[PDB]
Amino acid sequence: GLNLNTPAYVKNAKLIAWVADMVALCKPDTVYWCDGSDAEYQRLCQQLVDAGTFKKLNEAKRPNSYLACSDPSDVARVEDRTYICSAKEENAGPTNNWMEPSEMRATLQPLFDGCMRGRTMYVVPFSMGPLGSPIAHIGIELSDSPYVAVNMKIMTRMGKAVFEVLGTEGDFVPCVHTVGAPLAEGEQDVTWPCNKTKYIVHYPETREIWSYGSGYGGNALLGKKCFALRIASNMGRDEGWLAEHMLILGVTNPEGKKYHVAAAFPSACGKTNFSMLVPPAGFDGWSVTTIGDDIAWIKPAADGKLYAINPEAGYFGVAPGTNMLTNPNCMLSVRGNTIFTNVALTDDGDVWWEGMEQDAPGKALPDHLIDWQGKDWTPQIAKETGAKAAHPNSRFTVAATNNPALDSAWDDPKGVAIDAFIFGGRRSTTVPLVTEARSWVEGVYMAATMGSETTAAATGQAGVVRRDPFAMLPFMGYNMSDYFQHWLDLGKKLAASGATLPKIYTTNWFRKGTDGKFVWPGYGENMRVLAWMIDRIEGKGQGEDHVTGISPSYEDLNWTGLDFSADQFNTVTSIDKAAWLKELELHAELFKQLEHHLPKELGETKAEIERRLAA
Ligand SMILES: O=C(O)C(=O)CS(=O)(=O)O
Ligand SMILES: [Mn+2]
Repeated sequence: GLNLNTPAYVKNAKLIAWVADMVALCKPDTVYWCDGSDAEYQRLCQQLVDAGTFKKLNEAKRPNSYLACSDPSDVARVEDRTYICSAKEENAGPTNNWMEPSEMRATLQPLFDGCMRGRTMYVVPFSMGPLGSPIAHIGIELSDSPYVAVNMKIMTRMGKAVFEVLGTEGDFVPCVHTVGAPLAEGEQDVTWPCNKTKYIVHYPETREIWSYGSGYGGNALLGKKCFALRIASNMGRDEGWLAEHMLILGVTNPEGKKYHVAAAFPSACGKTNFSMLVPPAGFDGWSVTTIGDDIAWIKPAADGKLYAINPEAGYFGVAPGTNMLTNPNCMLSVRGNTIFTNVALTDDGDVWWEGMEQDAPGKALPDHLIDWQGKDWTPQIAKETGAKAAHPNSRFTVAATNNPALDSAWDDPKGVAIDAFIFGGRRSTTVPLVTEARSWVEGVYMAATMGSETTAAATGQAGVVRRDPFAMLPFMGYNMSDYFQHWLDLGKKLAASGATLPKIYTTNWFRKGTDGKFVWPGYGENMRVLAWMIDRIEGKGQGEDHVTGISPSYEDLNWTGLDFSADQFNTVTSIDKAAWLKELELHAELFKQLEHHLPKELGETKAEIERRLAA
């Protein structure tokens, strides 16, 4: 077979055999094993510069940073091309796209046969979770994209140290990726190779992941969504733990007590902002620290507590909207050593995106930019056509250790105990600012039934309300109704210890007024809601019983430093009977679709809410 160039530190016979089999199938010109060093990163970045995929940014303005721009067909996740190919269709469920595995294997084999002709196969070894810790799991991604290799170096623990952990017999998650654009001898490549035809396929029984045609984000960085959510949710369902689309933060009040909170918001609905929240005026003595902004692996312990870890090593965050008001910790994080994707280029070799003008003199747009499609951009063009200099799904990739607010336990494999869960969709109407569930079952209900308006994080029409249970609609690895039962069963195990269960909240930062603008100021002001949750955790916070749960009164929040009247508070906390009667009918349609294995407790909770609305 082809010379694999297998390094001497690879002692795993089964792994080498697997690579040999994949090289026989994909037929790359050469094979390169990524060792994960900083020196290699710089070499691969310089290689990307030569290919035109990367532009190096001005070293004086943005040290050791690069900008990539993608093909306009390859800018986001493609949910319609993402499949869970379980042996039985009922174990994919109605929220997933399924195909008989042998039938998908016959569909993909011609696509991957020779997919890497004219290209290099990069072997990308990685650990999700701290290296060699009891909770970590190892993957190997074979890819023909050097863009994948360098982004994986930031987002995971990548490289030769993985093989010390694997040893001769360790198991691993097998991942194969190709941009699906094989090159003929002497053929000129493009700056962003991709294919109009795309598949992102998961075989849960074998833990296999196959990705074809996209080089972008969660389609191609296979440790992040494919492994650490879709495959990991199957593993945790069988082994007693959870893999969740949740940030994890720590918060310390002036008396020095520290709590931790996990929040599930859908894609591009404020996780990165909340996980790095800076307390505003009126909260002297409070501090917020980040454990993670996207993925949480959680399991119960004998002491009755729920322990969470962040399995990633960096941030892959939405760029537009980031500035010193909305997320200063993130602004400081991306001062250097960052990869930017699909943002705009300034005349001085820096980057720009919509929202940055809030920090500019006169809050004014730049005079001239090159947009993410390479076209000239000016404020006049933006005024007359609304052209976006940065694509709405543009991204920064940056190490977690760049974050000034990073928690000291961010990479502690013992985890942090979770004192409260938060669920929240992007809802222009109906859902109030914050509600505490009356019981664990009612909390699971609120998580199961949450809705959210679609965003640019996946292709398709943005701004449409859809059901997104637990913010896991694009990421649940098995039948969504069985997952609801898993959460119910987890609560029973915790309660049997005698412990008090974590509280569950529903939030909504995104109610709109008649002009389409947000009625709640949000961002740093979200601390005022978080501090009520802390009060409630301590047993010191008051609240009123409403239809959907317990909500604070105006006098229960701290308004020092914010001019927000009791009338504006009533607007974002009033439970509107008609809006909720309509909302509960949309829950019934969900329950009809998820009828198979749907826990009876959800129907019972719905009937109790229906009674409270008709009272
Ligand atoms: O869309 C999301 O939820 C993300 O975190 C971005 S991606 O990794 O899916 O590209
Ligand atoms: Mn995400």
